[PDB]
Amino acid sequence: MSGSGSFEGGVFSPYLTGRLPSWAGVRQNVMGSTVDGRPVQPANSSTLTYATLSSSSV
Amino acid sequence: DINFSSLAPRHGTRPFMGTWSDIGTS
Amino acid sequence: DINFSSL
Amino acid sequence: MATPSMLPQWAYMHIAGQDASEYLSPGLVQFARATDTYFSLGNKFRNPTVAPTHDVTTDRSQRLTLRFVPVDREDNTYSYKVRYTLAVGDNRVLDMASTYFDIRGVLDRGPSFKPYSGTAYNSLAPKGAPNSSQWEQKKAGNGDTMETHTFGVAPMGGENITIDGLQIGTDATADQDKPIYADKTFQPEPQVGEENWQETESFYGGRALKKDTSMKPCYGSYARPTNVKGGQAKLKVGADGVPTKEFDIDLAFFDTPGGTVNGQDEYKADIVMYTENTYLETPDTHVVYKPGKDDASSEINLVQQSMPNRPNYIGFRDNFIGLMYYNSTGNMGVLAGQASQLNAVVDLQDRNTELSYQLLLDSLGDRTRYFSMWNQAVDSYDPDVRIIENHGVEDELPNYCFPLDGSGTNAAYQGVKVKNGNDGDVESEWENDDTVAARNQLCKGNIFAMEINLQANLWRSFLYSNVALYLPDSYKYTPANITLPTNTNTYDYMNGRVVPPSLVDAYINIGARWSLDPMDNVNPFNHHRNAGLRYRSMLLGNGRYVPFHIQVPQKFFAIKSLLLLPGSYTYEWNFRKDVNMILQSSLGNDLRTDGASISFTSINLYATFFPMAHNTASTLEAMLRNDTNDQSFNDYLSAANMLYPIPANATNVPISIPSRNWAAFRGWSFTRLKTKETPSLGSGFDPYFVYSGSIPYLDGTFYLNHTFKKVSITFDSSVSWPGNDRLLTPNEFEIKRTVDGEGYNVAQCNMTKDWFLVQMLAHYNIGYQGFYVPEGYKDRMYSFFRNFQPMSRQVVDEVNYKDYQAVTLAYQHNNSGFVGYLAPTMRQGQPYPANYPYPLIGKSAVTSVTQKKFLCDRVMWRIPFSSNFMSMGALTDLGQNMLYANSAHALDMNFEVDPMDESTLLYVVFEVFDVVRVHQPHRGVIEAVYLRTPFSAGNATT
Amino acid sequence: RVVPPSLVDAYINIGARWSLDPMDNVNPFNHHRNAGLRYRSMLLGNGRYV
Amino acid sequence: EINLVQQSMPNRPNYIGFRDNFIGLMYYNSTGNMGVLAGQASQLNAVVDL
Amino acid sequence: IPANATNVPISIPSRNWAAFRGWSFTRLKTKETPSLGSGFDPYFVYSGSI
Repeated sequence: MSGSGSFEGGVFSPYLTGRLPSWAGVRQNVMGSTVDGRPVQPANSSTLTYATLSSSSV
Repeated sequence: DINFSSLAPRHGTRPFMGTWSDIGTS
Repeated sequence: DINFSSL
Repeated sequence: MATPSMLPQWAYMHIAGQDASEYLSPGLVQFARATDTYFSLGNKFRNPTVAPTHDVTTDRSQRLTLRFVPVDREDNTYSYKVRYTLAVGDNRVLDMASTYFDIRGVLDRGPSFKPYSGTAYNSLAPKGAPNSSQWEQKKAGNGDTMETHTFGVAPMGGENITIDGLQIGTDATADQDKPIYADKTFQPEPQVGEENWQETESFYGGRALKKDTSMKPCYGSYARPTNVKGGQAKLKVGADGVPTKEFDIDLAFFDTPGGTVNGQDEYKADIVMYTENTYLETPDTHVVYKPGKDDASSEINLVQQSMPNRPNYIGFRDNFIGLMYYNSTGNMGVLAGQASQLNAVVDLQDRNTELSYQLLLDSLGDRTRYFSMWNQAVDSYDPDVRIIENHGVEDELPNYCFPLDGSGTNAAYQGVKVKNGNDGDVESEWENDDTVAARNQLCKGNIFAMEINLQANLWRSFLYSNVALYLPDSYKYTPANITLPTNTNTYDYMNGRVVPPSLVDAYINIGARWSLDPMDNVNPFNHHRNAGLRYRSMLLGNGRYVPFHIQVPQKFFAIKSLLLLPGSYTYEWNFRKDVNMILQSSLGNDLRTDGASISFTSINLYATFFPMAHNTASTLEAMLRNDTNDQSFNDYLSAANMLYPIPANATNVPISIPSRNWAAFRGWSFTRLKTKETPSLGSGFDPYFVYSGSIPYLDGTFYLNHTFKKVSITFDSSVSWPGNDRLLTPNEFEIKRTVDGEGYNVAQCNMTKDWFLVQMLAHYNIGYQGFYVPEGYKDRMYSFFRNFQPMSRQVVDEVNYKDYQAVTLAYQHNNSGFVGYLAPTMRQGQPYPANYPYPLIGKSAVTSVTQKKFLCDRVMWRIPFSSNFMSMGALTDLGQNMLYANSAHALDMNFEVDPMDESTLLYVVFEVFDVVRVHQPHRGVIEAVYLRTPFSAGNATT
Repeated sequence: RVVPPSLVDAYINIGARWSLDPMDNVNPFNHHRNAGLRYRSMLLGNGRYV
Repeated sequence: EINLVQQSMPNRPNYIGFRDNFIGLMYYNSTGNMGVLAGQASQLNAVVDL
Repeated sequence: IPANATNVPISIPSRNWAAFRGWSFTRLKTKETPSLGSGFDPYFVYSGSI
């Protein structure tokens, strides 16, 4: 993730919790894909609606 | 009035030591 | 929740 | 520290001990009581409070929420039927308070919808402004040659005009500086002009519309972008149709006339315009005047006027009124056993569950707190709409506009200085300065300005839009340039009709508090200032097409607060898909015609279970399976509900009830409705219901209680009930007395002392020991006191004023030269004396009459069936004289009402007991018995 | 700094009840119409030196 | 001549005044700035801030 | 919470939970929240509503 400057690779010290980093529920990390091209998902589709906050729901 | 006497048993709250508990049917 | 009870 | 722990140190610090007054020394306990009212010690001692640790919650896996999917559903053509199997497990107790439907679907609102009262496109524009548009005409043309005349404005400067139009940009050195010419598509933007009030001179370029685009005034004009650069040009029609890569944009060049002016042989451009064809529209405005008869492009279609369309707010009713069939035939709900299959719900047609539930939540919280869950938001009006309080405007300072440079009109001035003084304005001898420039811009006298009375036109505007538009259509006229729908319940007809602004102006009923006379019979919950309706509308969104999700509660009184014990049960309910019935409008136009549509996909049932311990849940299950622990409820408005016609322009309603037992009878209530505003219940569809405004019948939002002038009661056909000499009119009640000569009127209006007494004993319950304002909880939204509004005004005495001339609307003038002639259009006329309102104040006041009335809105009149007209018990004293002196008697009631120019109904409520009583004797078995006393079903059949 | 007056058009989200998206991460007690703050401001007067 | 055309607009309202209940005008929940109440000739502090 | 994170954090107390009541949680902004363990913050540059 982050580190080096005097280091090499792979964590240690105080955790930033959020169960399994890059947790589904809202992700800007990687693009989605809706079920069979039907726009129903209980989560974000990877759209920028949280760049400036606002949820949505059709 | 318009009809509203549809009210609770006219109990009072149950007696306790330390403000609260539950006694059920006792 | 957040409360104080007293005499 | 924090080192102490466990129970002995939790009773030491009073986290889990005994209360103070058990651990305190008993001298301090009595000292505290002794001194309590002037030196409290209560806040100095901590009292423990422990939750119960066992036999109040299960440790078993149990859900606190369950979603029952339909077991069968069928959609009809205007109903939706949804069955469920509602199961309650063993050792689970369910409350029916916490059950609610989840309904989702798509809602469409017609093009009548407009949740705003302005215009969203332009709006700072004059309403006469026409855009930049050219037209073709023969102004001296002939044959196929048409003169092309352009009206417009070119706002941004240039440097040159050539064959590539405006040249405004310049390229840097790379082989000299190259001109950069403005792009056809968007570059001479209409939002960019000069940034100074000092001219940029030179050349100018702009935009224009084709003559292929029809003229529409600039005010609500809109054309969608066709580029991502906000060009509005439409693509050229090529070989392959409208799709092409070309845009329909041309260049038209112009110069100032004269041969001396510009070149002698040249006529180089000075102005250039990027003419283009666009998708012009008016999405929210309508043309309120034009001289023409055809909309096209013409010199006379520059002159057009525009006004925004009427605000129309659409959204689900107050508590989802009319979204379920209650009190209906063949659309009755079901709650039943699963094995038994016998229905334990009976819905009668003389019940009004929907109205009843309004009155319940009157009394069980405030209705001024909105809740978005069950969609609570009570219909209301602003009381500066319904009763016009007027006081003129404070406008004692003139307000002005000034030019941008703020120095008015300036002219040339050269400098001068004396050659050597000698005194004189020409005799001291003056001569030109060469160190002071010629052509200085100085303004002699005061700077240019134009007066506007802002305050005056801020209350002119408001008063027109909240009152004048909501006048009846007997004061309106159709413009002389447009045609409207034949149907009068269309939105298009309603916003197309024009009302003179002179009918209600800020110069009549001035200094009075007084609802207008034509506004006493207009429903005042059909306006855009209804803030319950506005809330509901904007809780769905701002567009026509609204996918929705709503949570809708049960309201039927029998099972509303029932605790349903273990067992499996069939629950079934029907939902209306009738747009009129489920959507309130702020104009009350017929939404079926307009184009509203609704449909449901996915209806489910929720339940919430307290997670009771299994031991404690089965002790309570056993106890409520006893036959002496039967659960009993009543309808809040426990009544027989009946309607009786009133013919058009009729003055009396003859009401007669057959011989009936009156054992356990309570009062009566009554209110007047309109036939068209009242839907017929007992039908799956009423095809003649063309209304969709606030339904008074179900919403409890009455407003015609002030048209009653008497009522009279007779029992046995020979005995007047208010005839034991208990009233000043000793054989009837009079509500209004108009022509008073015994001083029976009270409270500074036309309402008798007799009736004022009666309606203060039926509510406040005091009037025999002086009248006082009722307490805050004795009056509520639908209580009498809050909605009683006496009012008065003087008007000219038309017989005892000897200079009284009856001038009509046409021949009234006031604001002559500063307001349009009987239309919301531009000013017309000359400054001249007014002649409209007659003085009633100051010297030269005219002789006057006094007019007095009251309004009661949201109140049903009620007369208790008690000898003293106050009830000190729900089962009245005369309800218990019908257990010894009853055998059935006739009741005949006579009523006198004001004439109405439309058909009306009288709603007489006969107040009863509606006992809904229910028992479970075994698991999955439910039983009930429903009984009512003075009016009851099953009283002539089994 | 200036902000465009066309970025809050006054005809944007018209007929809607809806807080702006970039205003949900902005403290709304740092506004001039905060009426608790303006109360305590003017209970010390209108001058700098109090 | 060119500075005849200028524009101006008022400076933004800024209301300054003491906090809601005088919040943060007294150290609380600090050690080194911890409050004291105690007897004299005992000095056993009965204010312990965390 | 570092900026741009959806990883917001507790995996801390290994306490004994006798007499525990609820939890309450809210999100703040770093530059709006002083340190009360320091006597002076030479880094708190916000005087808006804390």
